Amino acid sequence: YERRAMELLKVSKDKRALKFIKKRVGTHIRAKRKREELSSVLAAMRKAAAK
Amino acid sequence: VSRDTLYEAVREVLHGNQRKRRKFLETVELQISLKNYDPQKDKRFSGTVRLKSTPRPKFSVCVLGDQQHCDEAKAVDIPHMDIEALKKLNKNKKLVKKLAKKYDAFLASESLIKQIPRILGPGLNKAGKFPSLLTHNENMVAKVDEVKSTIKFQMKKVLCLAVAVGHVKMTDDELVYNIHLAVNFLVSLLKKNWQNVRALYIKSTM
Amino acid sequence: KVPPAINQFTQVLDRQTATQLLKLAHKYRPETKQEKKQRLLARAEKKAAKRPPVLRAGVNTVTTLVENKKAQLVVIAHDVDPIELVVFLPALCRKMGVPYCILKGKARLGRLVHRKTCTTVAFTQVNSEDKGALAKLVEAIRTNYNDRYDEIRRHWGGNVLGPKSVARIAKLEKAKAKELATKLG
Amino acid sequence: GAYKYIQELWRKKQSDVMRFLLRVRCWQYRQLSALHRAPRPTRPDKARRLGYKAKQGYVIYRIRVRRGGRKRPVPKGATYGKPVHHGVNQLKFARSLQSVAEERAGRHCGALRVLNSYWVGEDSTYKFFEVILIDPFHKAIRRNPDTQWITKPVHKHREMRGLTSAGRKSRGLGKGHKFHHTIGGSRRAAWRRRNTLQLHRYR
RNA sequence: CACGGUGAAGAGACAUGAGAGGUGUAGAAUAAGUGGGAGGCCCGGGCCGCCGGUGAAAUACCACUACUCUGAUCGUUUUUUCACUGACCCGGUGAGGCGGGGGGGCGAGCCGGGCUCUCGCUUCUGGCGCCAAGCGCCCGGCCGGCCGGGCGCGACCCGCUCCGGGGACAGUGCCAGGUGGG
RNA sequence: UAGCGGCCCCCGGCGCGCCGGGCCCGGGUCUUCCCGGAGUCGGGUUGCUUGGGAAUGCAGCCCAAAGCGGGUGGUAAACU
RNA sequence: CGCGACCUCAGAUCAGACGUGGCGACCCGCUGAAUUUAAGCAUAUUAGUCAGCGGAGGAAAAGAAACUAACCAGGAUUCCCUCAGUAACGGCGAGUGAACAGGGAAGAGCCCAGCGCCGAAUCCCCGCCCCGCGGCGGGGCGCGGGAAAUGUGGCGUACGG
Ligand SMILES: [Mg+2]
Ligand SMILES: [Mg+2]
Ligand SMILES: [Mg+2]
Ligand SMILES: [Mg+2]
Ligand SMILES: [Mg+2]
Ligand SMILES: [Mg+2]
Ligand SMILES: [Mg+2]
Ligand SMILES: [Mg+2]
Ligand SMILES: [Mg+2]
Ligand SMILES: [Mg+2]
Ligand SMILES: [Mg+2]
Ligand SMILES: [Mg+2]
Ligand SMILES: [Mg+2]
Ligand SMILES: [Mg+2]
Ligand SMILES: [Mg+2]
Ligand SMILES: [Mg+2]
Ligand SMILES: [Mg+2]
Ligand SMILES: [Mg+2]
Ligand SMILES: [Mg+2]
Ligand SMILES: [Mg+2]
Ligand SMILES: [Mg+2]
Ligand SMILES: [Mg+2]
Ligand SMILES: [Mg+2]
Ligand SMILES: [Mg+2]
Ligand SMILES: [Mg+2]
Repeated sequence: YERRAMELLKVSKDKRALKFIKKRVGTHIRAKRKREELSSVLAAMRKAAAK
Repeated sequence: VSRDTLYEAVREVLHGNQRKRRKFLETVELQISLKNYDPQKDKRFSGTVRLKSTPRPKFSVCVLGDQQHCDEAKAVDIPHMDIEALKKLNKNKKLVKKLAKKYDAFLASESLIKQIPRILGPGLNKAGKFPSLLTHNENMVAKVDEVKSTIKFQMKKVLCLAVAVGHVKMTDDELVYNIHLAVNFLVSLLKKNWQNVRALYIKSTM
Repeated sequence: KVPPAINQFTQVLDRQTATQLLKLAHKYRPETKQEKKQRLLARAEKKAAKRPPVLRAGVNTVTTLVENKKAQLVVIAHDVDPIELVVFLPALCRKMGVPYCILKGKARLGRLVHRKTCTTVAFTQVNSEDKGALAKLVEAIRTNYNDRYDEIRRHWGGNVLGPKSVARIAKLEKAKAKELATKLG
Repeated sequence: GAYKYIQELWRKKQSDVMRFLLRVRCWQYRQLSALHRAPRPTRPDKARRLGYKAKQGYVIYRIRVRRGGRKRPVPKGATYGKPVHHGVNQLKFARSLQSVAEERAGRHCGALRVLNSYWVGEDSTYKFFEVILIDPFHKAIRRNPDTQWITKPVHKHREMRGLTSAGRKSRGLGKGHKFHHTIGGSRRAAWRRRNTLQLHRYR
């Protein structure tokens, strides 16, 4: 589900990605935290890709 | 946006200066691109970026002002022009558009934006002329150098803009401060966050 | 389909590298209870009238002195009972630059120390005679594991069928191949 | 140490390495009997977290338990009463399947005391739990001052009175406003103390 | 929903990213809109323009994106079909010759020889059939003779599931609707 | 029976003394390091339970964590 | 082929121990009704009660906060008085029904894993000698055997180290 959520965020369906993460992990605060660290690791891959 | 890959981009164009060695005047720019905002739809963002260095060497400026904007303007070497001189300009819509198209951006005093929509309101925004007011402090020395390069991020009939920032002769950390100002002002000005972008080409002009 | 973090333990040192490593390891063995009791007696008959370098054993000791950078070579057995005791350990050694090798036999690796089994051993220091020997071992070992880790990390194991099914597919695909040769005649 | 790496790697159960190992091992433990001796803990750091020490006296007995609820064992699904007690199918057992594993391990090896237990794998039909048992008459346990609470006769069959971890989790015990029904030591103690009549001498 | 996987096609979604057409004229055409621009490129000279000219935004110089179409390969998932087996299941057996590779007897077409297929020794009768003959190579005891053993062919070799049959479906666990005077 | 009444055994508890062995141990000030229990929490659903009422507790099933985090703060939910 | 490690798994009337069963007033874990009341009865009530099953001890359980609170804050658990037949639950009907604060009885705290350092510094068993020998323990000697590096012991645990 974490791979599916970064796949949603790659296509930038961020609201549906947050809803799917909420359906997976439960509480909205944990969902926001999960989506934030998936954005962080996806940004890490994108900032690795340019070099 | 983050700053590490922007550092990588400015390093690769600081060493891409040797790829070019410019002679059509040394200046660079960047682009900004957006993904899914409708070009014909509402929530149109329209703002000004204050920039502190002005990394654009020949910024083309004139003043349109009343008395007490004469002697200090002649001592700072910016051409001055009066209300009856604007009547002289208003005598045809032939030469005034050409002078305003040769010049880039104007600035004007308090009571002459009252007289700029006589019959020439729609004539002057045809070339994008909203002249910016001065103040009662009456000190335009380097305040014109501050008012210039305030880049207008404006939405119009397609979804992209370009911003005139940079020369590699200037210092790198101030240049990335300029691009930081541009990108965080547009990310705040957008209807959503920095997800709306595609990429940033802070490249050379030529 | 075995994941690569487990499949990396199937690729090991060969016979020559294993014997050259064991020959070095036989000289840095930790002393047994007999040659520690008599070592106590030998210390006492001269002090009551420095520690030589040894092998560090076990996942906790080896893990702790790998993350402290203090290891110079680490040997990990291929066949521990839960593999999760050491499945992180090649990744840890690669990030902290420690030369790691995977050796066949926790029985051999716990016959180095005087026990039954051990998961891993580590050379922290060696004597000045064996510094060139550890240099030649490390230059042989690092070309297989530490420099090949980005290829090792994506190499999946298993996924090979039974010989009866491989033979059936082989007969079917060679029938298809010879029929495809008969297509053009 | 290595144990934090092992612990954080056991926490990522949906990863590929863990899914492979849980699948392979769960097949292995499904191939064996429902109650069998394990030569060592499968989860060493989890076992020592719950109280295992690798010394003589600690044994591991691995248990297979059947998943699901508790179907009410009435003949042909007929509970002869009011319709609130007509439930047969969707009922649940008050204790967890882990505590069921501990009580099966203890009732087999009645000469050993249940210390704790932990989860090692599952599929749709079984849950697998490793139970740590201890021999209170071995001299290592009998002569370690730090471990001899279990030697005392009050710790006979902790798993059958719910004094283990998975046993005490099912009793509703705890501190605070969520656990007002176990003031005393139990639901029993609270109900007895509240549903009594203190008839004093002098009223 | 879960246990519950492997591969190949069909059908989508068109993401990374390749190529590409723009007419109320005016004007160097056919400027999709915009930021800004005083002197490249080509190698002192040359080139349209930025300016003239001038229209609904004036085009040099470098720019971003688009609207839509198309192709490409890893869109990555979803879906259908066809297969696989290792989960699971069923059957048989004292889990007794399974699968390949040989080697041998026939056939097919060529010059004693290479290649494809095939077969493997029991049907004339209400007998009998195990506990090895034979061959070869070693070893021992008593003065080449006697006595007494061992190994190997006979009974080919290599393997990773006993052999088949199904198979990610039966099934089981938990929910959901229907049916339910048993 | 009464009694700080008696006598004789026994079993302790309580003090001092000897031999052998063990233990050869702290507080304050400053500096440098380190620190946590996962098919668990939590979510949904189901069933039981509770005074706990948009769910008090427990359990099955499914999902399934994080670390300036988590739990609680008796009305579901978002922001602080 | 053969030998030896290790792992996993057997066998033994192998050496030494331990469990079973009873009692069950009190205690712990499950399982768990219906009579009854509601002037009928199905939710409710009876009742988490009886019956059933398992496990103990001289007490058990509980217990040193993933607590109460919102205060000028308290401070493990257990028990008594009061809170209080109250908040609250309830075909909001019948009925059910706590908790905190307060006063007392009692009063006590602590330990691991984990993180780290110390030549595994740790444990068990057999042989000999001396003692004590009816709770099988103390000292010393064993080039005596195992366990344990898939982590024993010493320090150390959120009050910080
Ligand atoms: Mg119950
Ligand atoms: Mg107790
Ligand atoms: Mg819980
Ligand atoms: Mg019926
Ligand atoms: Mg009827
Ligand atoms: Mg008397
Ligand atoms: Mg109830
Ligand atoms: Mg709040
Ligand atoms: Mg509230
Ligand atoms: Mg015996
Ligand atoms: Mg009635
Ligand atoms: Mg009546
Ligand atoms: Mg009646
Ligand atoms: Mg009830
Ligand atoms: Mg009873
Ligand atoms: Mg009993
Ligand atoms: Mg008793
Ligand atoms: Mg307790
Ligand atoms: Mg209290
Ligand atoms: Mg009152
Ligand atoms: Mg009640
Ligand atoms: Mg109180
Ligand atoms: Mg330790
Ligand atoms: Mg300790
Ligand atoms: Mg604490």
